[PDB]
Amino acid sequence: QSTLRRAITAAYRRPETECLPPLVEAATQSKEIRDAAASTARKLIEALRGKHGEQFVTGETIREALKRSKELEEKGFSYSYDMLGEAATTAADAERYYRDYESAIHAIGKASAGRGIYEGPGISIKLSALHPRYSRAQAARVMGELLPRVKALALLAKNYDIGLNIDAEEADRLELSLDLLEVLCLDGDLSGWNGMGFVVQAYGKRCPFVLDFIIDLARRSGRRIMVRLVKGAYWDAEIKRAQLDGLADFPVFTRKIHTDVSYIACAAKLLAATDVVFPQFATHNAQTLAAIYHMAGKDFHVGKYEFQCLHGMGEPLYEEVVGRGKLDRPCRIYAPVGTHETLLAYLVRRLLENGANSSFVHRINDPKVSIDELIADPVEVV
Amino acid sequence: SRPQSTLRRAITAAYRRPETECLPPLVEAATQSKEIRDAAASTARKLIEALRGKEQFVTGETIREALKRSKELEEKGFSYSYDMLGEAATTAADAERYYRDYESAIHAIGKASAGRGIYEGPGISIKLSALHPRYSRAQAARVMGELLPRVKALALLAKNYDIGLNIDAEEADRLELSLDLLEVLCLDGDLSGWNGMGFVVQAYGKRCPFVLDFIIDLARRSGRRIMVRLVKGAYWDAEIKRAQLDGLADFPVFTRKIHTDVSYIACAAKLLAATDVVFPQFATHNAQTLAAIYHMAGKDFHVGKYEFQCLHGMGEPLYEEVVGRGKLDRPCRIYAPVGTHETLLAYLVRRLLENGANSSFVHRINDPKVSIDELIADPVEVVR
Ligand SMILES: Cc1cc2c(cc1C)N(CCC=O)c1c([nH]c(=O)[nH]c1=O)N2C[C@H](O)[C@H](O)[C@H](O)COP(=O)(O)OP(=O)(O)OC[C@H]1O[C@@H](n2cnc3c(N)ncnc32)[C@H](O)[C@@H]1O
Ligand SMILES: Cc1cc2c(cc1C)N(CCC=O)c1c([nH]c(=O)[nH]c1=O)N2C[C@H](O)[C@H](O)[C@H](O)COP(=O)(O)OP(=O)(O)OC[C@H]1O[C@@H](n2cnc3c(N)ncnc32)[C@H](O)[C@@H]1O
Repeated sequence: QSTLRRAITAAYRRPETECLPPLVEAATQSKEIRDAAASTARKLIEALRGKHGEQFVTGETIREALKRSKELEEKGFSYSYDMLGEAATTAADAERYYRDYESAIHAIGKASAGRGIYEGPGISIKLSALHPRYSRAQAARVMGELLPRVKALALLAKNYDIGLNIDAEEADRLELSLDLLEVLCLDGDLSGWNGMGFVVQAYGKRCPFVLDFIIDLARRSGRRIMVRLVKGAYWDAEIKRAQLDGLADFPVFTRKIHTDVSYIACAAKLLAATDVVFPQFATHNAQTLAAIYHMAGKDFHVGKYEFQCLHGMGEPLYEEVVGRGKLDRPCRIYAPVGTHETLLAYLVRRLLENGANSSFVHRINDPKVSIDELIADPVEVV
Repeated sequence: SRPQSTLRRAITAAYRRPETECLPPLVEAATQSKEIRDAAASTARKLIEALRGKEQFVTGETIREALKRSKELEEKGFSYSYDMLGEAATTAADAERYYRDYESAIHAIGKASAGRGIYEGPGISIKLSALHPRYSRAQAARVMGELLPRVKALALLAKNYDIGLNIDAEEADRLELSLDLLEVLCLDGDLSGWNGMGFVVQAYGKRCPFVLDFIIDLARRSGRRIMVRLVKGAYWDAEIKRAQLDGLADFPVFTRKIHTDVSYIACAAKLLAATDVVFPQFATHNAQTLAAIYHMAGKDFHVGKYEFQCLHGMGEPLYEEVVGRGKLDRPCRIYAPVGTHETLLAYLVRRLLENGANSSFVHRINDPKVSIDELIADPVEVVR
């Protein structure tokens, strides 16, 4: 319990109208940056509009996925591999997912061949795959059996010097996963390894306060935490859970423009802290990308920050970003690995993403949507 | 005793009966002779070899557009049931809006029907969750008393045009209320002389055969020939998750996919023996299921005896090998969603969970590791 942790708990269901003023202020950029980002975003979108579930899986096995990664790695992309599987319901399921993560780390770490955590591939895990009652069991007990398993995987990732990222899932599990992150970052057995990563979801009202906590945790622990900033994949489920809960105040925003403002405000916070964290800006939205690209300034080196995208979704955009003929910024591809069976839940989230009229990836193909609208700055519209 | 005490008690008794206890009667009723099994395998092989030979889910943004796009397949012998996309109304104004959409749709469908009747002409499908703002949460007394006048009014309009009006099936915990509503409507004298009322029953539910017993007996005492759409069920993943959260030791649906297949065939046998008082509507995209029912029904057929059904954008390739004199000479009604993205997502997700699952026929037909031998195998032989 600390002041920084208390700010997280207090924001859980803070009224949406009270959350926004600090985010609007933090997301307000200078005119020069807004004009430059509008220019870059227009160029990216004009390139995109000149362009156009097997498409979402990189390979059935990690051996297959590693082989298919060589082409894009020489173009300037990196990878984070996702062994598909989540929401384990039995001990045997959780055990199989653990062994899949373990064998993937060995294969990825050997494939990395000393490239390190920024140039080389990493892995992403879901805590719900590793505990059989993750969402339906008491938080303290879950962390007690979960911690040995995650620490063991982190130690393997440290052995090979690869990244290991904890994906973010439902809002009611943020606190648990955050407690696990702190324990690992203070664990002396993992010293000297900067590969521990953590996702934060900008559609959550707690997002800026989680980031404050993580930035301070990195500074005091000496671990350069990899922080993947996403908007959030579970919006429809969080709304439906909240409506059943009968609460007037949800843990997430209810207007897409509020999430957009929150993302930019949180990106500003992360870019001001690149000494102690490694920001990873996961988005397919060209306006969001352009804003962050200019927010970050003229100084860049590999390891300062990176972009990220999903396999099968982000390559048309990020082919206009990676490489010396483009923006010369790196992008890490999130790469699902597994069978069609384990793919289903991920596919459903991709459908809610790709099929929503509010999504950038749908609007880019919508004849009713002008380029002028696609490059609108969310602060100026909110 | 209470009215229909025995039949109603049998439904309640099955609600969460152990799965192993549910299956033996279903396996017996779903067992067919070797000769019929041989003929059905031949038909299913033909259908699949035809199939493996050769936005997509919405028929139009408005009912007028959807009706225009229906002419081509109706000329071939298909019929339609239109689904104005919308469900799980959260406000009272949302429910009134959905009501007015159904009302306007019935007028348009009824005009387009132009007197073709409930079997050859188009009909409509409704969801009760669209018509009450707290359908899943509110007490049954309140839900019934506000929903019943709305559904009666829509049924009266359907009667006035002589079109079908089907109540779709949703979550398992809504079955009891929807069935009580069906009974009150079938006994309502204001709807007399119209056989267009329809009702969906989900064969992945343990209650399915006992619900069918109740519906067949209701048809006998009401004088209505009830249209019964037999489906396997669209909410399987959600029911499993809900039952786990609810702390249940036994679920209201089957957990082995072939058990649902056996349940479906057993319930088709029950419906096919009652075509005097119900109109069976066999909704499936599975060519093995279709072939089994086609042969179970025997050689005598006329339009109005029974029909098949399929979803727009999923079933037309299969049923183009079924409709028509040169094929199987059996009709098929296409379920036709009408709307925009503001109501499409929830349908898409149920469709993706259907199309994306390793166990689904529509996925297995495209799976190189699944032989035609396995696709035509009778599931009843696997469990017998
Ligand atoms: C690119 C990426 C995304 C995600 C993950 C990694 C990478 C590299 N990651 C792992 C995969 C898990 O699904 C991850 C994600 N989400 C999450 O909660 N935890 C994780 O660990 N990833 C998905 C990500 O959150 C996001 O959904 C997508 O990238 C799309 O967002 P993007 O910035 O590309 O696109 P926009 O279209 O500008 O935004 C879409 C998002 O907007 C939000 N939304 C939509 N309607 C809203 C309303 N009415 N109110 C509030 N917010 C709304 C949603 O978040 C929507 O996704
Ligand atoms: C064709 C059709 C389908 C449905 C409806 C109308 C028509 C014309 N109808 C309205 C649309 C609603 O979404 C309807 C449906 N479902 C429902 O519960 N209520 C309704 O009012 N419709 C969908 C239908 O139930 C079904 O999902 C599909 O047609 C697919 O079934 P089909 O016979 O095509 O395919 P099969 O692949 O042989 O079987 C798939 C089904 O098997 C069940 N399943 C999946 N996993 C299972 C496990 N582990 N145990 C037990 N059962 C399992 C599911 O029912 C799955 O759909």
